[PDB]
Amino acid sequence: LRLLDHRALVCSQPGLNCTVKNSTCLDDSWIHPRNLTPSSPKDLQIQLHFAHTQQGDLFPVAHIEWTLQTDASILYLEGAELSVLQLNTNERLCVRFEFLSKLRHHHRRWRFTFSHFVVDPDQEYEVTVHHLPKPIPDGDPNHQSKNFLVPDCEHARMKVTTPCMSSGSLWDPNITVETLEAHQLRVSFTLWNESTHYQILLTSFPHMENHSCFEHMHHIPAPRPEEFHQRSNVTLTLRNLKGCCRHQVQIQPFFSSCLNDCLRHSATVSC
Amino acid sequence: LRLLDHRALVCSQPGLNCTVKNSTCLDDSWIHPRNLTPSSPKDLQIQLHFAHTQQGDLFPVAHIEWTLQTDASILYLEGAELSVLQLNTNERLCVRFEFLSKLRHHHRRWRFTFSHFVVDPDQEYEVTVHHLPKPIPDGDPNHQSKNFLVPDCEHARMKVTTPCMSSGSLWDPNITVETLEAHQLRVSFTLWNESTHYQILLTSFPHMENHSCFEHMHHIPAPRPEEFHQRSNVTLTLRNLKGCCRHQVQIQPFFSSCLNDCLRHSATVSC
Amino acid sequence: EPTVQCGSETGPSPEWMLQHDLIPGDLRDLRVEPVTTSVYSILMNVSWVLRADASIRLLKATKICVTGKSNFQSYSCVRCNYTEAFQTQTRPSGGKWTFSYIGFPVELNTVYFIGAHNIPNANMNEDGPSMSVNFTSPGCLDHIMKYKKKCVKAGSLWDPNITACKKNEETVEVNFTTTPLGNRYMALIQHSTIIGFSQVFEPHQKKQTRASVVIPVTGDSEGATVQLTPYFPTCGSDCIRHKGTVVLCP
Amino acid sequence: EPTVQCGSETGPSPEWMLQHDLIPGDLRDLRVEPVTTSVYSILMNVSWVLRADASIRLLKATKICVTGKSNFQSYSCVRCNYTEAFQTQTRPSGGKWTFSYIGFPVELNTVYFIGAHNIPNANMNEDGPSMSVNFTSPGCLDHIMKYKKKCVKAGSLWDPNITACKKNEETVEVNFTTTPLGNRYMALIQHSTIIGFSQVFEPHQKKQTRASVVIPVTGDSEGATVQLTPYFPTCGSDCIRHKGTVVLCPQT
Amino acid sequence: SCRASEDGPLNSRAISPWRYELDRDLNRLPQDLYHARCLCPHCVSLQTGSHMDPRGNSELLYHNQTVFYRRPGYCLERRLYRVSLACVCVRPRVMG
Amino acid sequence: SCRASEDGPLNSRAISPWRYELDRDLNRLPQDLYHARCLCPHCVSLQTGSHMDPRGNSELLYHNQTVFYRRPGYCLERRLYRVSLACVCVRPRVMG
Ligand SMILES: *[C@@H]1O[C@H](CO)[C@@H](O[C@@H]2O[C@H](CO)[C@@H](O)[C@H](O)[C@H]2NC(C)=O)[C@H](O)[C@H]1NC(C)=O
Ligand SMILES: *[C@@H]1O[C@H](CO)[C@@H](O[C@@H]2O[C@H](CO)[C@@H](O)[C@H](O)[C@H]2NC(C)=O)[C@H](O)[C@H]1NC(C)=O
Ligand SMILES: *[C@@H]1O[C@H](CO)[C@@H](O[C@@H]2O[C@H](CO)[C@@H](O)[C@H](O)[C@H]2NC(C)=O)[C@H](O)[C@H]1NC(C)=O
Ligand SMILES: *[C@@H]1O[C@H](CO)[C@@H](O[C@@H]2O[C@H](CO)[C@@H](O)[C@H](O)[C@H]2NC(C)=O)[C@H](O)[C@H]1NC(C)=O
Ligand SMILES: *[C@@H]1O[C@H](CO)[C@@H](O)[C@H](O)[C@H]1NC(C)=O
Ligand SMILES: *[C@@H]1O[C@H](CO)[C@@H](O)[C@H](O)[C@H]1NC(C)=O
Ligand SMILES: *[C@@H]1O[C@H](CO)[C@@H](O)[C@H](O)[C@H]1NC(C)=O
Ligand SMILES: *[C@@H]1O[C@H](CO)[C@@H](O)[C@H](O)[C@H]1NC(C)=O
Ligand SMILES: *[C@@H]1O[C@H](CO)[C@@H](O)[C@H](O)[C@H]1NC(C)=O
Ligand SMILES: *[C@@H]1O[C@H](CO)[C@@H](O)[C@H](O)[C@H]1NC(C)=O
Ligand SMILES: *[C@@H]1O[C@H](CO)[C@@H](O)[C@H](O)[C@H]1NC(C)=O
Ligand SMILES: *[C@@H]1O[C@H](CO)[C@@H](O)[C@H](O)[C@H]1NC(C)=O
Ligand SMILES: *[C@@H]1O[C@H](CO)[C@@H](O)[C@H](O)[C@H]1NC(C)=O
Ligand SMILES: *[C@@H]1O[C@H](CO)[C@@H](O)[C@H](O)[C@H]1NC(C)=O
Ligand SMILES: *[C@@H]1O[C@H](CO)[C@@H](O)[C@H](O)[C@H]1NC(C)=O
Ligand SMILES: *[C@@H]1O[C@H](CO)[C@@H](O)[C@H](O)[C@H]1NC(C)=O
Ligand SMILES: *[C@@H]1O[C@H](CO)[C@@H](O)[C@H](O)[C@H]1NC(C)=O
Ligand SMILES: *[C@@H]1O[C@H](CO)[C@@H](O)[C@H](O)[C@H]1NC(C)=O
Repeated sequence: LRLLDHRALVCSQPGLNCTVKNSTCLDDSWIHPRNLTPSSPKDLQIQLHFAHTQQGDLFPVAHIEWTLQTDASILYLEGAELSVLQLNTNERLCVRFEFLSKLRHHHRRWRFTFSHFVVDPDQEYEVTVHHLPKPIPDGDPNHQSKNFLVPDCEHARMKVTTPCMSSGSLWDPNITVETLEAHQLRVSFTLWNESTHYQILLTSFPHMENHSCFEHMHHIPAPRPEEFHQRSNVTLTLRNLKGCCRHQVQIQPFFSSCLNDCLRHSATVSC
Repeated sequence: LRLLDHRALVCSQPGLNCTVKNSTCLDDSWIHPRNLTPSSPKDLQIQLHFAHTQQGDLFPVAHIEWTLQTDASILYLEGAELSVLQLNTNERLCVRFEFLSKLRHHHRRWRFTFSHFVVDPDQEYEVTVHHLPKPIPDGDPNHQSKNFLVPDCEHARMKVTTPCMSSGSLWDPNITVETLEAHQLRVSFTLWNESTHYQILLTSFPHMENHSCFEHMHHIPAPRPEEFHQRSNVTLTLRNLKGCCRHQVQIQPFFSSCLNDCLRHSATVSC
Repeated sequence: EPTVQCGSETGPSPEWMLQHDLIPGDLRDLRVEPVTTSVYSILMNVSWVLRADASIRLLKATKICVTGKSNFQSYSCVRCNYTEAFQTQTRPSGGKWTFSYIGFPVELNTVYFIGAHNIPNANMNEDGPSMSVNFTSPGCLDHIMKYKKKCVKAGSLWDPNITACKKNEETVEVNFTTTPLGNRYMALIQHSTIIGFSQVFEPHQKKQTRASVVIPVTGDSEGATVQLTPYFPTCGSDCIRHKGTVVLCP
Repeated sequence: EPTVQCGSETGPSPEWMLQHDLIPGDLRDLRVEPVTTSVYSILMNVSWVLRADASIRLLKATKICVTGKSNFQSYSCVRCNYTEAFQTQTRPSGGKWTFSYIGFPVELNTVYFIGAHNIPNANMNEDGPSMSVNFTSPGCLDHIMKYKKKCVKAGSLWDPNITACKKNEETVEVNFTTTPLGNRYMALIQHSTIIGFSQVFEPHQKKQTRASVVIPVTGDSEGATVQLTPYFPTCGSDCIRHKGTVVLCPQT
Repeated sequence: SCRASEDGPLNSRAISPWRYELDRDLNRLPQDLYHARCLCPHCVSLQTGSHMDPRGNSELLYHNQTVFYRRPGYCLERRLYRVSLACVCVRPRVMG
Repeated sequence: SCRASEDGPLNSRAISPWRYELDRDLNRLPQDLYHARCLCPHCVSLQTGSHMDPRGNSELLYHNQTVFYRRPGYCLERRLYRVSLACVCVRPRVMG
């Protein structure tokens, strides 16, 4: 969402003096008509891209790119504007463009692209491209837009992203569930680099049934920095019942990100 | 069968000197082969014509015409020959031709025509056209022929012909068969301009039958010149029988031509 | 203020071979429909909506060619010009641009394919600048189109009235009124397969026209279908047919 | 001893435009026959007899052209020359003139029309000189012609062995051997009209290749005829069919 | 005259079979053009191929071909000709 | 999909009906050509017109048509094209 680098942006393409600016958004609706409204763009697409930072923090970014249309309307082109809209958080940013010099159709190709925006995983992204001047009232549209599906960090490529590890999926807790003594189970697993509490939900179900005979919760206090990357051991006494042999145990972190909403790892023991 | 008369015969066509001649024919040992003998004629046809005579002997004649092909063989043409052959009497005559100078194909049409021969009525005539040189042994033939049919005397135009006037079909006898008394028949008719006897053949048949009850022949003597074109009257006594009412009477001459073979006029009287 | 000025031309357009650096847009919309003028002939009405907001600052004309394909091949078209250039992108009075032209005579039972493009045309290695629509003409069986000379000569107007009744078990009697147009007719009788067949030849009846044709039939002919085919010369072997029914004769 | 040298040319003959004062005769006789070259191609052997006794004192060559028409159109031809000048009418050695030329490739199931005329040609407003003959080629159902690479793919050399017997009153079973070339087949049964029908799909069987196809039939199916039609891709919809017969399978 | 064979080309095997007639000329490319005159007034039966079935109708198809002509030396003239390719089996039109 | 109509042109009334596809090009005379594709693998029945009859086979017909192309202003060249015209009903070929 937030812009990545404050270095002078480069949009230079052969024979042009282009500038990029984050001006006022005003969503996608504004009134400023004029005599001639140029034509619509063509073949706009967005691609997935991966890049690190100066510190090396690999962030996911999008490769937005689009083509032109061939007609005399290229003579009267003046500007363009890029917008990004969020369906879930309703927060929308905007990008401003221009063309300091007039363009002639000289070589039969013209390309535009940009990849300077970080996207959030598992979020739909809306990108729209507009051309200036804006349409005169009661005129043909000059803007097109499409969707963008972003997977979750559990995917291999999405895994190695730096923003993931803050409540991420690369942290695989080695789950060791031992039968141990009768009516007693011992669970051991490794935890991550965050000083936030965990929780264990031990639920026992009868075989071939989803109902629960006995459900127990265990609270794991806030870890100390010295205890990072060390297996934590919890032993729990099970219900003394026959037929409720199926036990479901799950771990839920409470990291700074996705707090109360991060993924849970459930292990099933059946007899 | 005989040439009409002896006068310098005309065969001339533009740019050509031609001669006509009657001489020996029948191709008896006609093996006269030379090196390169021209092609065959084309589109030979014979037409019918009637020619008058100074004294009035109108004659029917056959109009023979034929055309030529358009190959290079026209350079080596030298001669031609015409033949007329009879079937029943086998009497046959020929007439020869010649082209004095070499003919060069300048324009595309050439025709040869001739009708100075009298044909006999109701006879079959064969006309053959040959080109000189004669073919080499085992060579492509260069002669074509056709059959020609002559109508008999009773034809409208063949009626007025003078060879038919001899033993004339134009001699039409007004036949007057009067019943008169019972068992007697009187017949009167006109005769022609020759002192030739006539025989009356009176035959009586029963009705619906071809057998003859009574057949009689009457001799009419040779007419005198003063009696020419005057009705001759002959009365005959019929058979005294019942049912033999159908009587056939026929008259035939013994003219100088078609003697014993001239046609008969038969009149039928039925009761 | 521009208008339309239509003529005619089939073949190579002089501006196709020459290259152009700037090209116009396309035909935004295009519709065609048939309109009939009478006191027979039917003509084509084609209307198109021009490009909007741009791509029109330069434009010369438009071409419309149409191909018909039924028992033949046909191809001819007319190119029209625009008298004056365009200053605006929509009519100052109001509404989108709309022109039309009347012509291109129509035959019977022929499918037409109509296409158009703007002038000058697109250079090589560019997008397909065309749009096309299709339309099918009515036939001769319709009520409106029974009075054309060709159809009546083929017998659209004719009223061959048929009364065919089962004469006996094995033969059937057919009555039908003749015409001076034709002299020979066929006969077909269909229930499940051919049950009878014949071929007849009768001259014109200035006399009373009730027919007396007898046709042998195999099996029970009750409830069959009587089909009559006329050998009218002008339609060749493809002459229109008329129905008939089997009735019972006491 | 004249000989004939032949080459290929299609289009307008240069003598047609010009005017010729004298013209030759025509071809007296013409025959066309096919020949087969030892291995695989088919070529047509033509022969003509030149005119006799005249009209050969001046002549140049003899053109032949051939038109074939089946599911396609075809037209291509060669004008072939003569080398020596002609001084006589028949052979000095004896007999008539017999020439020939081998070529003009032959396709399958195409009717051929052969025409020719002498050179130079007849001017405007003259008689029609030419003569023509017709000829037809065999198909792919004859023993001597089962082995083109073209028709093998259609299954000319295939040995589809079939066995169809009446399972019961309403069912008849068909046994047949599959091929790596085909994957899908029809099944037609004809006695008076359609009594049964089906459509099957089975791949190649490197295992035992005895088939098992069940087809429903209407009425008594005894004595009918069984036709099979394979969807070999090369032949499209014109793939050759192989006949069959229905027998009785006894329960015993 | 209404028969269907088993082998050979289409014209001897099509349901609406056509034969080839001869057109002769002295100033045409080609000299000989072979039109189509399909025989039977109606399409043939599929079950036998030797009899006639009257439920169908026969109709020629036409197409325009490129031929050259002579005209007065000579002159080069290019115009089309009307020839017939093949007949097809079409269904009837019935009124009432 | 195999059906026969009662009126209209031959393509909707023939035993072997054919539709028209689109061959679009930028440098061809005409711009659009319309080939024929046989919708039914077999010939339809005469009695009804809405069902199929397997005793037949469907085949196309082709002919050469004069078209023009451009190639580098520009240059004009002539070349023929192969375009399908109509499907016809043909009889099967059997072996045995
Ligand atoms: C078809 O023709 C028949 C015979 O001409 C017509 O039958 C006539 O019917 C009327 C009753 O409306 C009777 O009065 C006549 O006597 C009938 N004709 C004869 C010859 O007896 C029938 O009406 C005709 N139908 C049409 C539609 O033309
Ligand atoms: C069909 O036409 C025939 C004659 O062409 C009709 O037959 C006559 O019908 C009348 C009616 O009473 C009789 O008086 C005649 O004796 C019949 N025969 C003739 C030769 O005239 C017949 O009625 C007509 N209609 C039908 C249904 O057959
Ligand atoms: C077709 O295939 C069948 C079976 O595949 C062949 O039948 C074989 O016949 C021989 C003697 O004729 C037996 O000894 C075999 O046991 C049979 N095979 C079986 C029963 O699987 C048949 O020969 C093949 N050829 C023909 C022409 O029918
Ligand atoms: C047709 O094929 C089937 C199987 O494809 C044959 O049925 C087999 O018959 C043998 C005995 O003859 C059994 O041992 C097999 O078990 C059968 N096959 C199956 C799958 O059960 C059949 O014999 C073949 N011939 C016919 C039907 O005539
Ligand atoms: C175009 O500009 C002129 C200024 O000369 C103005 O009068 C006119 O209203 C404008 N038209 C449109 C459609 O903007
Ligand atoms: C956990 O610890 C560091 C420091 O907080 C964190 O930046 C990193 O993502 C984790 N370490 C590793 C090795 O992944
Ligand atoms: C958990 O148990 C394992 C094995 O018994 C041991 O290696 C590990 O040190 C234990 N962890 C703690 C925090 O006691
Ligand atoms: C043709 O003429 C030549 C001239 O010498 C001669 O030798 C030859 O025998 C002739 N041909 C014949 C007589 O058949
Ligand atoms: C009969 O008399 C003369 C002499 O025989 C003959 O020439 C003439 O033709 C005949 N008379 C008539 C009137 O014909
Ligand atoms: C024959 O009889 C008729 C009438 O009786 C008469 O005019 C004619 O003179 C008679 N003929 C002769 C030769 O007496
Ligand atoms: C358009 O203008 C050209 C140039 O004069 C002319 O040849 C053409 O016929 C015009 N189109 C019409 C009149 O439809
Ligand atoms: C094709 O032939 C028909 C025959 O009448 C003719 O009308 C037409 O102009 C020709 N050309 C085209 C392109 O249809
Ligand atoms: C053509 O159709 C349009 C709309 O259907 C109509 O307004 C117009 O009058 C018709 N005729 C002409 C000549 O445009
Ligand atoms: C013909 O018109 C129909 C009408 O819906 C359309 O669907 C079809 O695409 C058109 N065919 C072509 C080749 O454009
Ligand atoms: C036939 O003669 C012509 C005229 O010179 C020549 O161009 C052509 O090549 C000859 N044909 C051959 C040599 O096959
Ligand atoms: C027609 O087109 C075919 C394409 O297969 C080509 O082989 C043939 O030479 C062309 N011309 C004729 C006359 O067949
Ligand atoms: C062509 O056929 C003739 C006729 O039998 C034969 O003599 C000749 O050898 C064959 N082959 C050639 C190349 O002429
Ligand atoms: C084809 O050849 C046969 C040979 O008997 C001949 O009768 C027929 O006329 C020929 N066909 C044509 C169109 O010349």
